[PDB]
Parts: sequence; structure tokens; C-alpha cells
Amino acid sequence: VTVTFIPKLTGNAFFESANKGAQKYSEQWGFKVDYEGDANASAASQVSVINKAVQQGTNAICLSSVDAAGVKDALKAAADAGVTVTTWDSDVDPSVRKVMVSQGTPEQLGQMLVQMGYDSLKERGKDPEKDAIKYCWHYSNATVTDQNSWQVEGEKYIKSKYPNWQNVAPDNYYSNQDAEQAISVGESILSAHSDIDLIICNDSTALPGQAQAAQNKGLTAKNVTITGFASPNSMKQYCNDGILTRWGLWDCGIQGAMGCYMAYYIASGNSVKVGDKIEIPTVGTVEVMPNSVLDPKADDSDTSSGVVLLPERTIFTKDNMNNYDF
Ligand SMILES: C[C@@]1(O)OC[C@H](O)C1(O)O
Repeated sequence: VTVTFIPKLTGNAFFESANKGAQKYSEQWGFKVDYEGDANASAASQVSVINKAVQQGTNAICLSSVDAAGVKDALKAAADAGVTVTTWDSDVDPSVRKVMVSQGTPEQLGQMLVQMGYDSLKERGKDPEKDAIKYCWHYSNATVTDQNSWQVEGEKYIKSKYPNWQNVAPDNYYSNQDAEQAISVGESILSAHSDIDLIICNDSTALPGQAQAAQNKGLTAKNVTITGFASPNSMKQYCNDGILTRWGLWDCGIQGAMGCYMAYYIASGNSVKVGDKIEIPTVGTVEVMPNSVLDPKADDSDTSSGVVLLPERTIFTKDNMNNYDF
């Protein structure tokens, strides 16, 4: 069996680390993972990668989507060619994939982002419980499924728990997963909103780009609070240089491996339904959940379509970041 493992883009540390995990585990499990993507985060590029993998006779795809709508037709065609379709990281329409391996619910992840920001704000001498904290979100793009679901839940949480906070840029800032653009956009936020208190960077490119922008402006964690999601090796130097205090992620290597395992398990002829408990060798037992764990409006009618959730997420600071190497 070959699983084609497709990232939102290659050459970003989150996706490279996820593939390192998929490669390590699939070698032990006895199947091939073909890592295929593009340097740009582009739905049209992902369609081309999907089509080429189908044409080459891949048995399965495990995809993290930059835009669900833009890959729907290609994934329907993949399934009609006999290819098992799964997702990880950022989902698509659940009617066109079997299992999604997700890092957490949008409520969990949106609240985690806000809580990291709250903690870092308090540590630089603000009173986030009461202050009119000025903030905004900086991430990849306005349509991707994962990051927008977190923004929606994080905004609901802020408006409920911290009504005094002020979103100074409600349209959000977008840097398209382009490393150089994330720096430039990070600089734009700090120039146009120079008194901003918190920038929530729920994207693995926006977070290091925003930290670099702050460093370019001579700022440290004492001036402005930046938090978000990124693999820890990409942020250690910024943290050692005092640019930010705290950010988060989860075990993206095991996540990529799990997504590829689910694709292999189904492509090998095993049926998977919501409620099943599946023993993934050397990882543990997972439970397939209904699609509505990621969106309460999701249709749960098809029990062959479901979600596996990672059991934990990770908050990094200078005190634990050196325990990790990805
Ligand atoms: C790590 C992350 O926030 O940035 C890129 C990934 O797709 C992600 O999980 O959204």
C-alpha cells in the first residue's frame, strides 16, 4: 500500500516535521508514505498533486486542505478511481473523505490560543481580566477550515469572557503561509496598530513571521504579546531572544503518522465507522468520533465518515521548549 501524504505546503516546519513522523512510523508499519506537495499554499496546486497521485495509482491520500471547496471535485474523482481519501490538520467537506485526524476541537483550540495570550499578557504586567486589551488575529487565509474555525470560537470566547477587549482589525490579517509575507504583514500590523497588546497568530507561518516583525521593530515580549501555533524548533530562538513568552502546538509527527495509518487501514480493506476503537500499533487505541465534534452543524448521518482527535495539545515556554525536537 502507498499513501500519498499531502501538506498545505512543503518547506514549512510544521509539515516537514509531520512528514518526518509519518515516514518513521510507516517504516515500522510496513507501508509507503509518498510525501507530495508544493512550495505554495494553493488549492489549485493541491488539485494538481491529488490528480497526479491518482493517475500514478496511489492507494490512498491523506490531505491537509488549504481550501476545502477547491479540492472537493478532485477528491470525488479520487474516490471514483478507487483511492481511499482521508484528511489531517485541516478538513474538507466530510462527504468527500472517510476519516479526519484532528489536533483538537475548535472550542479547545480557540480557547487555548486566548488562554496563552491571557497568561503572557499577565506576565508582562497587564491585567487582561479587566484591561481593554487591543488585539487581532494574524493567520493564513479567510477560507481554510481549521484556522477559521479556531478564530470563530476564539472570538466567541473573547466576547463572552473578556468583553472589554477590542479587536482592532476584525477582518483579520492574512499572510498566505508565505514566510516572507508573514514578516511583512507582521510589520504592517505593528505599524498600523502600534499600541496593539496581543497578536494571535494561529498559523505556523504567521507566528514566526510576526515574531520576526517584532524583532525587526526592536520589540520584546515586554512591549507586545505574540502567541499562536508553531512547531517548537522554529520558535526556540525567538523565545531565547525574549521576543515571545509562550506558544502552542501538539505532536504533529504522530498526527501525520496517524492520518496515514487510517488511510492505510481503510485502503487495506478494513471498514471504519463512527464508534469504532482501532489499535494503531505503537501509538495506542483511537476512537472514531462523529463529524460534529469539529462543527456542531455537521451532518452525522453517514457513520462511515468521522474524526479521530489527538488526546493532548502542548504549551511551550522557555521552561519546557528544550524538551522537544521537532
Ligand atoms: C500549525 C497550523 O496552525 O499552521 C499550519 C497548520 O495547517 C495549522 O495546524 O493550521
